[PDB]
Amino acid sequence: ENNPEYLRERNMAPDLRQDFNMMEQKKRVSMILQSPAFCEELESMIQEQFKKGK
Amino acid sequence: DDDIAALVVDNGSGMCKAGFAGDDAPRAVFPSIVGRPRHQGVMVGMGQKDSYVGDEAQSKRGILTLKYPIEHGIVTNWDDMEKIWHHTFYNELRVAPEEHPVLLTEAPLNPKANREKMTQIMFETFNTPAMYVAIQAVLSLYASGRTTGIVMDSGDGVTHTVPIYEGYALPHAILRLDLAGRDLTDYLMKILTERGYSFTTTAEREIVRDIKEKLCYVALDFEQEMATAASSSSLEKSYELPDGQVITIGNERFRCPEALFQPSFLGMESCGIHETTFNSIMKCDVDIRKDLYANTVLSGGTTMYPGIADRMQKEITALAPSTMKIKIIAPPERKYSVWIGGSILASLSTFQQMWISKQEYDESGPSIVHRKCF
Amino acid sequence: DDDIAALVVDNGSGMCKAGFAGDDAPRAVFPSIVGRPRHQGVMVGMGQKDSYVGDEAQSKRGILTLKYPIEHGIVTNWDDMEKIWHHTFYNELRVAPEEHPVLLTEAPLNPKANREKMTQIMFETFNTPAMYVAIQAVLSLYASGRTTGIVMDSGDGVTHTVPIYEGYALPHAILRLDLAGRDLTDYLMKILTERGYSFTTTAEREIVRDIKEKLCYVALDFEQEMATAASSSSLEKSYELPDGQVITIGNERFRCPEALFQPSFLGMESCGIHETTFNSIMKCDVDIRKDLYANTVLSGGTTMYPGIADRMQKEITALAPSTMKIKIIAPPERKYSVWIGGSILASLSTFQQMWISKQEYDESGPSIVHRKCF
Amino acid sequence: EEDPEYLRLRNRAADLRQDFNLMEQKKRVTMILQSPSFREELEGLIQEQMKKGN
Amino acid sequence: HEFEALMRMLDNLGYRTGYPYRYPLVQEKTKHKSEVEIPATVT
Ligand SMILES: Nc1ncnc2c1ncn2[C@@H]1O[C@H](COP(=O)(O)OP(=O)(O)O)[C@@H](O)[C@H]1O
Ligand SMILES: Nc1ncnc2c1ncn2[C@@H]1O[C@H](COP(=O)(O)OP(=O)(O)O)[C@@H](O)[C@H]1O
Repeated sequence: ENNPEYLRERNMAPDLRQDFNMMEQKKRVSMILQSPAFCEELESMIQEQFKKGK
Repeated sequence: DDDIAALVVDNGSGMCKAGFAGDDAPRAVFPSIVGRPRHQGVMVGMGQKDSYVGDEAQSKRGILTLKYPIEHGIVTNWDDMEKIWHHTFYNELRVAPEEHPVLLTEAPLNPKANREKMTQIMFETFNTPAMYVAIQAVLSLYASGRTTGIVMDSGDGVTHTVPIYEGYALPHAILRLDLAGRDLTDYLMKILTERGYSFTTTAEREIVRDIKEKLCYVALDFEQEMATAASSSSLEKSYELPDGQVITIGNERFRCPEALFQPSFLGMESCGIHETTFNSIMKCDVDIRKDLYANTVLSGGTTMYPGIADRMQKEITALAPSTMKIKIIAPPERKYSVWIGGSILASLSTFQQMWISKQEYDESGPSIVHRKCF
Repeated sequence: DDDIAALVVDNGSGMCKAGFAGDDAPRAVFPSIVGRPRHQGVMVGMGQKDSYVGDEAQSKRGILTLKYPIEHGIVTNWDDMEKIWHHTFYNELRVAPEEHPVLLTEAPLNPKANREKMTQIMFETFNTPAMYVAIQAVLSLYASGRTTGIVMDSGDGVTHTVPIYEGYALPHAILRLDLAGRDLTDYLMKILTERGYSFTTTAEREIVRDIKEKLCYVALDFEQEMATAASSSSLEKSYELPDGQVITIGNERFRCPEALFQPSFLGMESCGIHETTFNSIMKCDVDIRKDLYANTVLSGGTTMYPGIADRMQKEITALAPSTMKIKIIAPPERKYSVWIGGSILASLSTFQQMWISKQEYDESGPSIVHRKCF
Repeated sequence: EEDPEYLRLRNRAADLRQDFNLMEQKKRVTMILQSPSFREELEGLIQEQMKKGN
Repeated sequence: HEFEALMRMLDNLGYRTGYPYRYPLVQEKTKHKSEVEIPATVT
């Protein structure tokens, strides 16, 4: 029980730990990448915005 | 890409978040404070640094003068930001900056010299291979799953509302307002002095901020709620100070956030947040009004007060035209959303053309960031 | 005498002053102290009392524990406060309070309930017909002859700077600092220990306060004056104690008042008075700052140090922009100026409408003072 | 002597007498009061605090 | 006089006019001394 993984955990403020647990359960980043249509849509958005840039 | 993940570093005015791209959770979130000792140290062998940064500084609040490097969304101490970035890279994550790309977020409207200084600092000293600068309010809509809508953001620095139309930030309709969490904390002190409790040092400001975070809510109707609070004592709650004393907040719980809706309490002559959002939509063209009223996203640290959603909906309904589609979309994780949007944006394969190489910076100076990143 | 004239009572932490309405001078000025015997008393048949009040308490300092009823501008022992007010009404003025109205002064920012207490023990016990409560620093501006300006009042208990525009004060720009003359007396007693002289009891604190009133001044430049004291011995004065001993304070004459401008000597976080009034000015609007620089008025007992005006003007001019003009206003009778302002306020014919009637108090309880007094 | 005026002169210190003479010479209250313009200007100003408070 | 006044007001709109003034304009607030006001008394 001497590794730093224990260390930060008891140096966590409790609410930050619980927010980590909740957004761990929530998994937003995985859903946004797994959805095909919105992913390739935002790819098109940034691509032709870059194309308009130079 | 596969071997190395870009570092997602969100530099909020009050807190700093850091993690790896493609991951759900940031690895380290810590306050953006730097403290210097204020008393003479007489113990020879216990070890005293010149300055404490981050959570170590906030642990020893009693012997430090806490200073914030970011003031009203404007950096006022650049070497202090060098310290906070050094603490982020080396201590919190234990990763070298020269082997991974970094991603930086920024306010929608900042001076040009600020962007130039961030680019110069990030390339000259840390020697990062690739960096990119993104607007803070844009990434929240990407985290929302949306490409069209109005984004209201409120942190410890400043509160601004922007419209986004298929990923385009309209520069004319972006509106700014100086109602942040720090001003609410100062007003909480100013109204706490009525009951008889006095806080004056920078150490107690964290106590007052914790009181604001834990015991506040937004009244749906102010006039009825003041009569309710005067009639009975059921609204009063007790808080237990670090030295063991117990205070009763009572009436002030719905008086602290009310400065957001009526800025005349703080002496500011500006309009409320609801009028700011209404005027921000009013400045755009007619064609996109329908999908701005029908699509509103709240984000930022200040927007997690309980009951802010219904009050915001009612106040924006009172100003909208008749039979108008009005809806407020507030995610529960609304003040971790900027990091989520940054990791999402860094995760894509077509994003890799956004990176600024070291050769490009060396050729074109610090002014290349504005031409490369529009 | 033919008509009932109001009583103007100025009540701070240090001394209490009382006089009649429209008079040039207050009739009674005496320290606000209540003393109680500590030693065994064996002399039967002669004058002994269980408590001494007023100047009689300071006469027999050697057999009492002096106890100030007002601490940091807040009343902490109400029985001694009632005893002080009884001695004010009957022993000094020798007029019954039921015939005449009374006017009281009070600090700008304070606990709310104090005002209620000042109501309840004034109508119920003394049976006054009417009273009124006014902020202390507004009366200084009224007595100076100006309706617009910023005023600093630093009494024995609390320091506060308020800006007033068109004779009608601004609540949001009020700055209050808990640094006054009593803390200066304690600091002087602490730094007089280093020379060898020791002062520990209450009578010794009174003697040290007398030493401070006799031999102190504010240096125009701290470093230059300190080097001057390092060069020669021309900055030495000899004070003769009531015992008959002679002490030579020397270097400490300009170190005791310097805590007003550098409160880091006491360990307090807040900075000096000059930047305090500078921040009070900066919290106001831009348009009114021009009148605020030209109408700075000093008041209170602590502001009678020699050379306070020049040092204050130099510091506030160093802080102010170069295009702006600075004017300090130092009345030669500033120590009583608040009371003089009260005499102005009790003579106006419109002020007859301001009085809180006894019937109104009986109808509305002790909470009438918040709605009636501004 | 037993007269309270003689004791009044006997008790109080020199600086209180000095201040009393100093602020008896200038007569600030009279100068504010009998001067018409300033006096009736504060008259009016107190009138609008009555108007404005309730 | 009329054209001078028109150039003056147009200059106050923010317009840059090269018209120089035969009679220039002086703006002074001035001040009325009042005996009730205490002097500044600074040195
Ligand atoms: N759980 C909470 N409840 C109430 N207020 C909160 C909560 N969490 C954060 N805040 C407020 O949000 C502020 C932090 O905002 P933050 O999100 O760090 O701004 P930024 O967008 O610049 O990062 C703090 O001052 C705090 O008052
Ligand atoms: N001539 C003086 N020189 C230096 N300090 C003084 C002088 N007169 C009074 N003081 C300080 O000011 C204090 C009195 O302040 P005062 O204005 O009477 O307070 P208040 O009137 O608010 O009760 C005294 O305790 C003393 O320390």
